[PDB]
Amino acid sequence: QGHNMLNLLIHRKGLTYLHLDYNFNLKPTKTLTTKERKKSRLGNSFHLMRELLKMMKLIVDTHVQFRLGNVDAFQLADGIHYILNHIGQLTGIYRYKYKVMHQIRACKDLKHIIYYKFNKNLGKGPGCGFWQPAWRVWLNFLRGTIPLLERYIGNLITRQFEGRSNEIVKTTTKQRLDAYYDLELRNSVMDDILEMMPESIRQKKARTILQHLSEAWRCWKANIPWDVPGMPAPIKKIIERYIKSKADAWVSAAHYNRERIKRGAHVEKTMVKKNLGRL
Amino acid sequence: PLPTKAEIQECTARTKSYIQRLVNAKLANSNNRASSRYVAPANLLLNNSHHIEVVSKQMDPLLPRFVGKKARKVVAPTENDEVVPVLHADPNEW
Amino acid sequence: DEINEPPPNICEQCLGDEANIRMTKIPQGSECKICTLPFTLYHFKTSKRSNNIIKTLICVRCATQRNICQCCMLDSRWHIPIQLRDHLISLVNEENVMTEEAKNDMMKRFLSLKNVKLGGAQITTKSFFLYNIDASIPEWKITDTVSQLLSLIVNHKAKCGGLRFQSSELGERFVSIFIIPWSSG
Amino acid sequence: MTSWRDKSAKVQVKESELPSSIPAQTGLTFNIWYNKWSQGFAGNTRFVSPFALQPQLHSGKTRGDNDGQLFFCLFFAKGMCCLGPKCEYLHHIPDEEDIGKLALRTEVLDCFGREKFADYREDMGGIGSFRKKNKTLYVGGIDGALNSKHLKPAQIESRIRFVFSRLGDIDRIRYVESKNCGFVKFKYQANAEFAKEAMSNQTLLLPSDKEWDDRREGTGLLVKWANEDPDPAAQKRLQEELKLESLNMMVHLINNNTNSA
Amino acid sequence: AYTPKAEMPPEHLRKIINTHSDMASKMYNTDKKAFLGALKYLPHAILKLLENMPHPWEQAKEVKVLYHTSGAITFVNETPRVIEPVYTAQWSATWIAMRREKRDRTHFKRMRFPPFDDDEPPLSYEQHIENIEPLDPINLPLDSQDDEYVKDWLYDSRPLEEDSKKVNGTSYKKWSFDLPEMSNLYRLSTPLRDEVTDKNYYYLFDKKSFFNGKALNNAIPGGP
RNA sequence: AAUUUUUAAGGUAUGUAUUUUUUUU
RNA sequence: GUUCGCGAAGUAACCCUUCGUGGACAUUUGGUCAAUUUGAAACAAUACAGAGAUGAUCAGCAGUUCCCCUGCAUAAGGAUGAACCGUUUUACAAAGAGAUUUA
RNA sequence: GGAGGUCAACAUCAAGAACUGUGGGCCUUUGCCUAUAGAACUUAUAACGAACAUGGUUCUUGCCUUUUACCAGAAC
Ligand SMILES: [Mg+2]
Ligand SMILES: [Mg+2]
Ligand SMILES: [Mg+2]
Ligand SMILES: [Zn+2]
Ligand SMILES: [Zn+2]
Ligand SMILES: [Zn+2]
Repeated sequence: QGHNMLNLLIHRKGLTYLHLDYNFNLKPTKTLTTKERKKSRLGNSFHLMRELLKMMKLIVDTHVQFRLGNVDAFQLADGIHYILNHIGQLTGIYRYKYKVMHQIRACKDLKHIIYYKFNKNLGKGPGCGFWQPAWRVWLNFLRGTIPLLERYIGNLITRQFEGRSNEIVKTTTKQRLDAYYDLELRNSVMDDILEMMPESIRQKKARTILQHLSEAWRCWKANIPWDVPGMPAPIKKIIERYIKSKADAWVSAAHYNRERIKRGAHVEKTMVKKNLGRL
Repeated sequence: PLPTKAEIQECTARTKSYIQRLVNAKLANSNNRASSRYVAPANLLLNNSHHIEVVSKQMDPLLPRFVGKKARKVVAPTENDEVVPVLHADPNEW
Repeated sequence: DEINEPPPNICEQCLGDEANIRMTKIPQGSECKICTLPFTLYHFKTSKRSNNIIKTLICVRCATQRNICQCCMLDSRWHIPIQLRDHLISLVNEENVMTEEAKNDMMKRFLSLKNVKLGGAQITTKSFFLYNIDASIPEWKITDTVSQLLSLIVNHKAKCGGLRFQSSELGERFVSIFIIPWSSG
Repeated sequence: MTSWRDKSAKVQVKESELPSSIPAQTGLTFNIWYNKWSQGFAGNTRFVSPFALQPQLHSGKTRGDNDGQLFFCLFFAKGMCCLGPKCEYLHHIPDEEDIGKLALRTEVLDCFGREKFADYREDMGGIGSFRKKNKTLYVGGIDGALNSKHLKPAQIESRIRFVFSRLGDIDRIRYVESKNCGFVKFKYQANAEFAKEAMSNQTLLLPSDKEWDDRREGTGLLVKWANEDPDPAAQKRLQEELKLESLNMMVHLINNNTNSA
Repeated sequence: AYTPKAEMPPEHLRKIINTHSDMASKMYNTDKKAFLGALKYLPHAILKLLENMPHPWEQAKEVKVLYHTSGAITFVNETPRVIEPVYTAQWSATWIAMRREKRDRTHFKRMRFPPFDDDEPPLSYEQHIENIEPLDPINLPLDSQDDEYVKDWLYDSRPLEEDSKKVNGTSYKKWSFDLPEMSNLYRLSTPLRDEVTDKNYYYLFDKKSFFNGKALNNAIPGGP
């Protein structure tokens, strides 16, 4: 079932150069052009899912070889114990979610405790097969990653059939903060100045007023006074007001980032290089 | 006058009833068996001749529900109702 | 709410002779063959058996704008093709009724919403050698006529038709607008 | 009747025989989802159909008749139907008695129960439009006949007149020598569609003449819907045949009003 | 109304699933959308499958499944239940089998991982695995006499299904036992459930002392 | 008196055309 | 087919078999879907054009559009993701000057 | 009619140590006082589970080119 599901999604997306082998290793078969490369970038839903099937396939394969007669009972129990402890080393699920290192370390610890109670008085050898603790640990990890994979895979497929949303309103974050600050300032100035003037003509005039604003801000940074020849006083009042607002925000951020840098907290990189210009 | 008590108790109810219809329908639309826990013959054919009974068949839970649903853009024509009346030196200074 | 609310438009003709009918309501079925937008699909069956399921092709709006039937795409009054019912309304009066309709994609997707309406809806080896033939009549007419009275080639550029019966004896029979004559070797 | 009525159509092809899916090696790897050969360049997918029907011989009574399902088996039209007497659709060439029952719905969907699309298709492909009633068929790729060339249009015309003849009515047929395109108009809509599927990707000549044994190999012939006839000769006639039909359709429409009162 | 669900022949499922192996036909267009649509639920099917694993004293478990008629997915619909003391006895008893068999044989080989090569498609049950008789499980000798109470029903899949007195019923909840049986189970489980039995021993080790040590940022000598 | 292990992305563009059987004067 | 009852047959301490019958028990599946070329996946390869500002080489972040792609995504990437930097003549008169010009 | 069902639906399951019903009395039925009937399941080294996972937001941290994936404590 699983193998057919993942092949149909892959081939659906149009990737026939990526090959799933029957142990759920996703291998490229060929050298890829960048477009091939960008389309075959492939998310954590697919990979995490695939790794999860790989764990399953592994255990079911052990019981198969028990049933085929190739192995033994004791060797079966030791086998699945070895699987449930070494999922780190056999699978690689940790790459796609790294939080799982908690379950992996727990299985390692349960290993130690079970061995040195088990192997007391006899041997270093591989004989083992008390798999109940590790099995529980993995079952619980499963208990909580069902809603992850259902939300992820739900999104991946509902996008795959129905396409992504057109709107996509993007939040304000660290990178695109001060661009938004600009935009709100420019709008905020056009509002006032357009509400002052008598009526008839705006748009070229609208464009020109903003150039006076930015010029005036540049003058504020350089400490140059920014007088202008004949300009209506009220407009000058407006521009000075908003430039004092922007100057206050600019200075306050200059100080805040500076104490943040002093005490040692992580200020990134260009916030330092940007800061020192402000200061 | 103020709206009055008996009228405000009316529109409060009829709106509150209406909104729940939107919230319920909207929760039960999207993909969640989890979030959906918060939630008529209808036709006399034309002249009424045949009559009708309508029953909505249950879809297969694997297949995409709303098979016709796909995200697409639409440019909307302008609404029917029309014509709301608007009813409303310095050039050298400004 | 505008999506589900309008009731479906289905003819009395195709809807069958049955006294009471069950039909299937799918909130989102196929798009129109016209506007290419989703709508609510309605199956039904004329009889509790038949072999054939009936399916609403176009929208309620796209049908209403054309004053036609969803299942039939025939006029909701007279059960006429739209390619025709306009021509009847063009003959009457003088020049009208032509529907310039729905090209590109976002055109028709935009066009279906407006209530302006459209067109007509708003108002609501023996070779005989054959000559003297009107270009217009089809071969199907000729042979049918011969059959009624009692195998064939025609050339329509020529206006000449040849006829081989399965026996001159037929020749005598039929010999019991045309240029006939009987010859072959 | 003597041909169709009594018989239940013999199975055209055994289940085992029918071509397999997965057309062979157009591309480096098969795509399970879209069934195609993905990566590489196709070199004209098209081939001559290995199958064709025998209009008189294969036609017979079937289970669709007892059901009386309106729609026709298309795998019969290709002569490829493997169900035969157990098929649920009608096996035969359309007549005016069966057309009359379809005549309600033939506008929205073809004779096979395939819904028509509004705008046609670029190259005038499989099914037409439910906007226009088109009785005119276009033939192309006469290379389906293969290299063997015929002395005049007489050989062509008569052959085309012979082959399409069995598939229903014919209003007229015109081959063109300058352009290898022959326009066929059946009397009826439903017949034009039945011929399209039956005659596509096919070969020509006699059963055993010349290169017939190696006939299977070639490019195959197109059968497509046809554009309006541009010459004012038929353009008058198409419009004149239009009006005269329109006048017939006023009377019946005032008759059921004459009935209505 | 509500008639319960109809159990079926496994043959039906088998035919479904191995039919859908090869699909290139057009008839599969709506059975492929079911495969993709089913991918959302797969991590749950892995759960139910993997919590019902056999346990060593079982040679095989036969578990209910719930399958999609298009063969898109197959859920294991049981949940396991166990009598706690009976279960502890079984695991403890195998435990002793493991030590005896570890000390027993000199060379202990371990399975190669993965067991099957990448390119070999997963072998079918009905052909390969079904015909062979199963190898014996771990069990334990268990004694001729002492264990006479438990020895009959100990290693059964669900140890007591049909006993009116010993257990609720086929639904298999609410166990009830007699004294000497419990004597036998407590006797068997000594390698595992052996532990201290005074509240007094635990002393600083009980939760509340750990919650304190966390709150005060101290540590008991052996505490976390 | 005891740490802890890794995968993607920001680098090698992107765009257009290309395998087609000759729509009636 | 089961069961109840009745009516007949051969055997019959009335019962077993056999036939003909009245009634009860049980009551409308499935399809939005037909099996390759003609109702529409894409990629690669080939040829052509080449990846912002500017004197030149570079980090980027936004905005606008009936552009989207990878991604679980309201993160982040995709040449700063792409496309955009073109075209622009009338709410229009007031004063005066010259000339033609008619009751 | 009983014994059952790895059957289903519906109701309920963290609160002044904590539930309802009823009769009477004051209020004029909410509420207060008084008499009385019945309280399955879950709780005191606190709880449906002698078991134990994941996510979100906001704080304080740890790795530190940025996002994902992450370190580990808290509140909700
Ligand atoms: Mg960046
Ligand atoms: Mg950009
Ligand atoms: Mg970007
Ligand atoms: Zn529509
Ligand atoms: Zn109709
Ligand atoms: Zn057939």
